[PDB]
Amino acid sequence: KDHLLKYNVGDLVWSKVSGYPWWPCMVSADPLLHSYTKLKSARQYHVQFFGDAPERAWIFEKSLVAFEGEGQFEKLCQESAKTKAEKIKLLKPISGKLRAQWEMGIVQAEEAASMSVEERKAKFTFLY
Amino acid sequence: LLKYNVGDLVWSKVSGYPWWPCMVSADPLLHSYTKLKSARQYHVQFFGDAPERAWIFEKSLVAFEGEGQFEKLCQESAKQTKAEKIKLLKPISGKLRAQWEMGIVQAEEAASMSVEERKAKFTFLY
Amino acid sequence: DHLLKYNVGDLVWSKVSGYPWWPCMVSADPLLHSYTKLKKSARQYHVQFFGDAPERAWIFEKSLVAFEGEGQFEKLCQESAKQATKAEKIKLLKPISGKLRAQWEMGIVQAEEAASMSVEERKAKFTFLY
Amino acid sequence: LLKYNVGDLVWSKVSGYPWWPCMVSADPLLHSYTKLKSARQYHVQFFGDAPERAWIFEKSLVAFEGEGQFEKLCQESAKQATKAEKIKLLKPISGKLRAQWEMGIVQAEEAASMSVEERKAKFTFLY
Amino acid sequence: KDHLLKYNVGDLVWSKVSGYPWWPCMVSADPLLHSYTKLKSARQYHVQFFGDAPERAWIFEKSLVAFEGEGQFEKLCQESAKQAPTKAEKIKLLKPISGKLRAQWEMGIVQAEEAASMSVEERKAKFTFLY
Amino acid sequence: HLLKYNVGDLVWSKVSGYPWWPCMVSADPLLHSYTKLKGSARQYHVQFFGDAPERAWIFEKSLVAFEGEGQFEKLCQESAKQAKLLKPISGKLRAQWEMGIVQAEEAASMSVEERKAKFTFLY
Amino acid sequence: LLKYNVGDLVWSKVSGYPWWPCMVSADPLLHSYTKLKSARQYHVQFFGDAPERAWIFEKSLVAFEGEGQFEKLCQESAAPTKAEKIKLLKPISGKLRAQWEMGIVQAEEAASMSVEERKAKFTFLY
Amino acid sequence: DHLLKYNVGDLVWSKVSGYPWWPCMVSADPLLHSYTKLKSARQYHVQFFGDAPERAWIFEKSLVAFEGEGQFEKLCQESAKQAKPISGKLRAQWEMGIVQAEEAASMSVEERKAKFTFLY
Ligand SMILES: O=C1COc2cc(C(=O)N(Cc3cccs3)C3CC3)ccc2N1
Ligand SMILES: O=C1COc2cc(C(=O)N(Cc3cccs3)C3CC3)ccc2N1
Ligand SMILES: O=C1COc2cc(C(=O)N(Cc3cccs3)C3CC3)ccc2N1
Ligand SMILES: O=C1COc2cc(C(=O)N(Cc3cccs3)C3CC3)ccc2N1
Ligand SMILES: O=C1COc2cc(C(=O)N(Cc3cccs3)C3CC3)ccc2N1
Ligand SMILES: O=C1COc2cc(C(=O)N(Cc3cccs3)C3CC3)ccc2N1
Ligand SMILES: O=C1COc2cc(C(=O)N(Cc3cccs3)C3CC3)ccc2N1
Ligand SMILES: O=C1COc2cc(C(=O)N(Cc3cccs3)C3CC3)ccc2N1
Repeated sequence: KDHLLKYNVGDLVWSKVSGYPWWPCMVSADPLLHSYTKLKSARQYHVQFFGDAPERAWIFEKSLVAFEGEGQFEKLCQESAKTKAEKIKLLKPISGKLRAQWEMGIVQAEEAASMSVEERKAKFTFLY
Repeated sequence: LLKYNVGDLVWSKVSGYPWWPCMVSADPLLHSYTKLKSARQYHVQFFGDAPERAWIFEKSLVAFEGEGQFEKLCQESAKQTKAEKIKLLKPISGKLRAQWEMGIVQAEEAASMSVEERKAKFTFLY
Repeated sequence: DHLLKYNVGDLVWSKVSGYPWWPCMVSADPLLHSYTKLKKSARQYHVQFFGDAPERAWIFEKSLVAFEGEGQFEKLCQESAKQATKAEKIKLLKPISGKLRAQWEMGIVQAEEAASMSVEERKAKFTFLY
Repeated sequence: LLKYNVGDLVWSKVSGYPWWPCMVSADPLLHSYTKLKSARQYHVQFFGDAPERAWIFEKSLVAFEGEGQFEKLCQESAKQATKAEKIKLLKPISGKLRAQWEMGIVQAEEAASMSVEERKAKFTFLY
Repeated sequence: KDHLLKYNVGDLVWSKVSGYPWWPCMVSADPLLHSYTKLKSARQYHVQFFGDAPERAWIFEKSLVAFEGEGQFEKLCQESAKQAPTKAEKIKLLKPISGKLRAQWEMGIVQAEEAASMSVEERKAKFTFLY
Repeated sequence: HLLKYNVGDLVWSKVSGYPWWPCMVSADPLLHSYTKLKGSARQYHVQFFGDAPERAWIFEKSLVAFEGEGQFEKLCQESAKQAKLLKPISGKLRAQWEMGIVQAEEAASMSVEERKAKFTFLY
Repeated sequence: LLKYNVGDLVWSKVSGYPWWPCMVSADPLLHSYTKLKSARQYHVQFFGDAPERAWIFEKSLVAFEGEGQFEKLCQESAAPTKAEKIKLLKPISGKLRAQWEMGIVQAEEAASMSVEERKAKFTFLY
Repeated sequence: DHLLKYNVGDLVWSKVSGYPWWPCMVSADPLLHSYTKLKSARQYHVQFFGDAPERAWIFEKSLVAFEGEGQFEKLCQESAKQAKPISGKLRAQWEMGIVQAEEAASMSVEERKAKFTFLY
């Protein structure tokens, strides 16, 4: 039973990886391990990072926030900012290649959000 | 409120072919798994070493439990044209028998799994 | 391009001897990169056959009809049968079965979804990779 | 009544990169080639041996004619730029990036010698 | 663990499928199920059919013969025709292959003989068909 | 210097039950050779041109250098005299044969190096 | 008489990287899994979501039992150079920590399998 | 083709600014289908050998016929006089290239084209 977890396959989330901005993702099954959640005492979910160069990872629930839209990003940065060096880095706006790919991810996540979970699973699940 | 959902294992009947082990899946292009053609259809994937897919009517689908169902499925389809009946009861041979067998082995391995895991393992890429 | 009857992305029905009128999309040859040619004296267009098992060919304009929807198929069969050899007519009127019926149906579903789209969007969604 | 269409060859400017030869294309997933963010963007593919793609603002696009435009593009982007930004913009590309930029230019010039339909059939990167 | 069976992954065998000639094969793991042998009371092995259009199947041990070379094929046909109780089956079994199937059978033999000239490890790395 | 054909050469190939088909001499994707001796009698690895490409090891006796489509009629008439063969191809096979001819004629208009880079089917 | 064979799980040390979960494999082009350079090397595949491969010296390989070995591997590797030691003891972060973690998860799942099954499941396609 | 210094399948060392002399093979552009061009100065399209293959159009002046690994030391010393040993990921991939190039060198041009031409 999946009806008992906070997130399920196809759910849109923001993921935080140290040294990267909060990123638009979808919860998905590991292409090899075929699981989407696991315990490490602490729950993790397998996610896919939206964009033109897709990546994937096992991210802790503590580092996930349900995706509603782009408007959440500012508060996510301000809350994550609140190490002295880490704060100055977190508040700084993204540039170059990473800004383009982050933008590409948001466009994909917002398109995915306008869909039922089944359709977005069939359209946005990245093949590996 | 639908009889089947993505990941459900079914037997599908296509005229001129034996009842085949399948899984209900989303269409790779249309991203839907069910549609109305007044009469409901489901998109399915045919299990085997040479996978295929199709939009099959609900009337031509039966929930998959295991291989043991096949004999009754043949006998019921045969009872439901004199030439059609003799063809339906005849056991499969050669390439088709091997691929049918391969499908059953895949479907039974899929059946031993939770729906989420079987979707992640057995959904054929297109 | 604005001077030819058909262009890349246009939906057409194609007739190949021994097959039913099939839902297609005019497309560029994956290798030759042309979508129309003269065989020049007679014009041909490269088409992709819609379905779960996609195929492609260079089809003569005489064997192409602009696709509007499934409702045209009956008249296409009846007109092709009247134009046809006594054996050819009986074959043309006979309804498709098995694997071919399923794939023809799959093509129709794809063609009708493609028809509900702007040419640019349908080229980006329905052009089969080769 | 839009400035660019699918298959049009453009130069794109991405912060930290030289003006790059591109072709306007449809997003492989979203199937659109232009969108509004009040400000118009176009989906482009970056030419070269390691292809990439992005949604670039119209203000950061210039119609591609040939390699000869690049010098003026650098000099105009430098004049429009922060003292540090100008010194960086005028500096010539080297190593892997110079090779890939060169590869893109060769592809873009070969694409330019073709009718829009033929270049779409040959140079649209598969994703 | 895998030291007790007649065949192992990478072993070259001839496989008999009803309606087809004895075909050059390699024993291999199922690309999805990751097993190379199973019991159905009767043992089966997963094989890949050599040729330009590769295929795969689960074949019963009774329908497998260790591959030494092309020279075995004549005796295999001869033994198959003698074991076939049906008169029609025998005439079919002795008939030589033609067209596309003859070419692909030939292609398989060429691949199998190349594979035979290699150590098991090397032939697994070169001839295992990707799926 | 003694072989009639080399990688990239355009040939017509005859396979029993099929019309003379537009081909190109190529290396085997696995065996990496383009010619061999079966036994006494030389074979060449070829790739059949068309929208559904295939490949095979064909005997030299079943190969004829490709110049163009105009050769096909004489090839049929000569194969018929040496022997169904005279009957014209239809349906799917006629379309794919036509597709092969179009590919072979485009390949013929190119230098050997360019045609190897463009028309060698990936496997 | 070789220490490792195709399918064996090992930890590999590449200068500037943490000890990484690998599996011994045949080179996809050269079809060999071990060679001499005098000194023996093995072809390995680095486990993770972004797989890589390399020819690694036997001296830089340690048989993989599980994640619990990593701490002692770091402490033993921690190097005559003073700068090298401080770098080696420092814990991995960001993208590399995620991919290292992904590799461990894959290596531990591979370890729970018979050599034949793990070669069929975890040999990365090239 | 019989008139140029290099042809498709020939093994060469390539020099790209900021990289060590790298074991390569002359090949046709997967898109442009040419293997040499003039830019007054001749270039050849090459593929860099290794586990992560790359390709580029390199000037003839930056190419040297590949005989074996033993040439590398002199190539560095000559390139330094005209103007540090490789480590980590790059050292491994360079090593992987040498192994591939030396295997390719032991083969006839035809066979090495069929085995070592990287698909794109
Ligand atoms: O198009 C895209 C989508 O994915 C990206 C991930 C990354 C990216 O590097 N990461 C970190 C990773 C952890 C595990 C693997 S990758 C994620 C942002 C946090 C960078 C650029 C990307 N571009
Ligand atoms: O490995 C496999 C799995 O799929 C098959 C389908 C078929 C097969 O031909 N069909 C009919 C089809 C209808 C739509 C497309 S395909 C299905 C059995 C009913 C034949 C062999 C197969 N082998
Ligand atoms: O999914 C599909 C779509 O394409 C098909 C083509 C055919 C099919 O065979 N044809 C004939 C062809 C012309 C040249 C190559 S293929 C077309 C119907 C006219 C059969 C089944 C198909 N199923
Ligand atoms: O062969 C190529 C073509 O594309 C490249 C893009 C880049 C490259 O990194 N960029 C920035 C990007 C923004 C969005 C995704 S990529 C483009 C130059 C501006 C670097 C090298 C490349 N090499
Ligand atoms: O290149 C090849 C190799 O494989 C083939 C298998 C077949 C072929 O059809 N078979 C029967 C099969 C059973 C299971 C799947 S396929 C095998 C010969 C017995 C036909 C042609 C082939 N050509
Ligand atoms: O597009 C194409 C090209 O290749 C074909 C080969 C065949 C085809 O079946 N053959 C026979 C073969 C022998 C070895 C493998 S294939 C060749 C014509 C003689 C049929 C249709 C094709 N369509
Ligand atoms: O998912 C993964 C798995 O492989 C990686 C290798 C590397 C990685 O860069 N290396 C060094 C290499 C040497 C030869 C080629 S790659 C290995 C860790 C030592 C970095 C990140 C990875 N992420
Ligand atoms: O496996 C490999 C082979 O190719 C490489 C190229 C490079 C590499 O970056 N280059 C520079 C390039 C110029 C054009 C595109 S790439 C070449 C060494 C000079 C780095 C690592 C590699 N690893």
